[PDB]
Amino acid sequence: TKLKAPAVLAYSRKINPTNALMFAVNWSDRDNTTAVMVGTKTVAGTQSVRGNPNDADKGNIQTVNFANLPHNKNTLLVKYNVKFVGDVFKAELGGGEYSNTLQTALENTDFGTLAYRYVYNIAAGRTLWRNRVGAESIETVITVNDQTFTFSDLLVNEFDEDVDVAEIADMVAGVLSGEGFVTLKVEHYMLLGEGSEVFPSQEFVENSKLSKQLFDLNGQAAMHDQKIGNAIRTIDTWYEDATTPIAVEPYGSVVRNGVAYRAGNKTDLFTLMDGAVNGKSLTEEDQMFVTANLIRGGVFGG
Amino acid sequence: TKLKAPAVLAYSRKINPTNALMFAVNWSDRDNTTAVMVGTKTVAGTQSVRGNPNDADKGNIQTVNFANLPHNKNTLLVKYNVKFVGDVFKAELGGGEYSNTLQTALENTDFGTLAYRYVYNIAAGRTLWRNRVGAESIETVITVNDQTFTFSDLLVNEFDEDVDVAEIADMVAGVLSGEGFVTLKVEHYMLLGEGSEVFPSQEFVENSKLSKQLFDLNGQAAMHDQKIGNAIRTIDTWYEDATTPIAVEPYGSVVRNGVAYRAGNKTDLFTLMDGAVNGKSLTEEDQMFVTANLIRGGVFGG
DNA sequence: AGCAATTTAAATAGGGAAGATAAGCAAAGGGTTGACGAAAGCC
DNA sequence: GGCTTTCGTCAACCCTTTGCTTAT
Repeated sequence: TKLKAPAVLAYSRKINPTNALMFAVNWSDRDNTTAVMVGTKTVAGTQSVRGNPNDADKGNIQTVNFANLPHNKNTLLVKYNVKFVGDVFKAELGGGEYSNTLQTALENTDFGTLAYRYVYNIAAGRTLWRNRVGAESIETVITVNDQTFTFSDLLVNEFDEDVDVAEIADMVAGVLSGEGFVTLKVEHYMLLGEGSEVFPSQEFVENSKLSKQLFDLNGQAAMHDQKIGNAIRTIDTWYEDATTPIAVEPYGSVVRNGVAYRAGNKTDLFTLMDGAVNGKSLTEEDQMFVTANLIRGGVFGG
Repeated sequence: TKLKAPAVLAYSRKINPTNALMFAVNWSDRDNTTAVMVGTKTVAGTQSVRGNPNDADKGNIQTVNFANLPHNKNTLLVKYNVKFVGDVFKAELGGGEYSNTLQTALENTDFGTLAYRYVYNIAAGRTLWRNRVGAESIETVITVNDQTFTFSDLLVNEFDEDVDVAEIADMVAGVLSGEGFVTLKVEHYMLLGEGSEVFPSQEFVENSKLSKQLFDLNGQAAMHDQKIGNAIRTIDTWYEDATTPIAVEPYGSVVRNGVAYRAGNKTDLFTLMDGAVNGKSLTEEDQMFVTANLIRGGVFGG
């Protein structure tokens, strides 16, 4: 009794977004996709840090990788492909009598609600992040298996009920609960303005000669595959005292806020996984969380 | 109590101006816009260092970038779009406790007066800097949400009463004290003269083959987006011995003056924000300073 | 069908912001390489 | 009378993890 985790238990990605490519179009003609480019401005500023107050009367010179829309183009086009591969409960590391019993304990999970909020975040354009502020109207074109879907007025933090998101959901939930793959060809149009600053994912640079280093693909401004995939899995409204959706993590970690919303109150992924393999009746909002971390992937052993 | 600021606390800018362009028009016909082309002249000057009195018997040859009005056009047109986005009190980095008991510490702040001085600095033409001097009349055309506004004779230093910079500020203080965005599409007509010198923002150069590199956008003369945004925030008239408006900075620093007005005498932002969070009754003229800094953004941690 | 002039000077200064993190697993094999000396069939 | 094969005897660790100079 008391079935424990395998020492090496890990799961693969079942949501596989590509790197987003940032293009400039207009709101009328969306086919002449001018590619925005990361430029390098060197910016004079002020030294305002919380510790040093005697360094206040000095400037700081920080060269910054910047990405702006061209002044003749008023719409940012964010183009990426999201790949919803199947075989969620199968582990790429470990799994004997644990992954196979987690399969039989996560069999009756609401995958329709799980894959709905997975493609709602795609449809409502949560993957844009800072590209959403100041946008007049965000238009999202999704081209999955020669079917084009268009979304304009979707409120992001409230997962509302519309027909078209529930129609990409029933072809993704069939894969996530089954076997195969479904790829969505996402195209995000937002009317920011002429010359408005677009916001790619900044890169980690250790030493650097640049204060900002923006992600580039052949010099064109781009977003990380992990930044796009972060907002797609921002479906967790099932944590304790839930107000806003958070990204599914094994500890519900929001490191940008510095607070873990799933750790220390017996509601984290590992405790519910142990209860599921040991025989605890998982709640549906917790069963969805456990099978949503298996779609996120990660190492769940140790 | 003494709830400390988080190590990673940061707000984003809620004033997002595009990098300004520079066009050349006439005062009567304001629609035949040409592009102010940044040229490259080579001066022959004097070596006039404070030291080296043994010099200035030799020459000084430097090549600089110059942008001048065409001699058939007597009016410089400076075009940019200011984006006043909302959700000011929500921090991109950090959040919870310190940010949330500062959002509910800055809630009776006079947001009308803040947005009053914010759009009066886009109406008095303070975003033009050295393009202001020598102008006969600086006429500003601000078009927001399909109603244009014209301003021609506003005093730049005195925030005086005007009924049409207050109607714009009503659309801005309904955004800055809430959620959403608004976009002022600003045009700046100044009757400088025929063939006069316009003054774009100068780019920082490290290699420095040139001695003065003006900012260019595909050859067009241009001002930096952080330079236009620097003069929008020049609203701080509530420090010790206030004479002229400076930009709101966390220390009240003017790097071109070498002094910091708010730093040191217990009125800079960090020792005002900490007092507002901890429970000190903030004055109105310092509450607007703190939320003007939150509109400006920056790191406010550690 | 070669000829293209010389000197002279190339800017002084001020700024290059810090705060966070940098995973935990589990594996890492043995198989030959023995010389001296003493039973024990064997020329 | 050696002599040449094969079996029988006798054991027991503590390890360390790049420069040596460096061109007529």
